[PDB]
Amino acid sequence: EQELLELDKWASLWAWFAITNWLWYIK
Repeated sequence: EQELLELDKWASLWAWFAITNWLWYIK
């Protein structure tokens, strides 16, 4: 099994910060 201690579960978080796809809503 794999909980949130594996780098994979934490890897999606590093990608989260760069979620700058909501900035386009503000033209």
